[PDB]
Amino acid sequence: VKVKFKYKGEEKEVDTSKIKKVWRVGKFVSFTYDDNGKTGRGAVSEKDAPKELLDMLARAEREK
DNA sequence: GTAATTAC
DNA sequence: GTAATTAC
Repeated sequence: VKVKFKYKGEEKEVDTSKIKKVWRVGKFVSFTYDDNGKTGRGAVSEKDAPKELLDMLARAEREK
């Protein structure tokens, strides 16, 4: 499942297998991901987030 | 400005 | 400490 989003004006697609930290900010979901040698950042509205990303969020919230 | 949390 | 992210 690819999460599609624009960040710093750049269009990106990221496989969920590369997504790491996921958290909730207001009505959007923010996350980090492995971006070949560096850790990237991205965010999408909760209403546009794919189910798998929402489940990663649920799991990260329980970890606390 | 705040909301969470980060890379820079 | 800034800029980034969607909404309020």
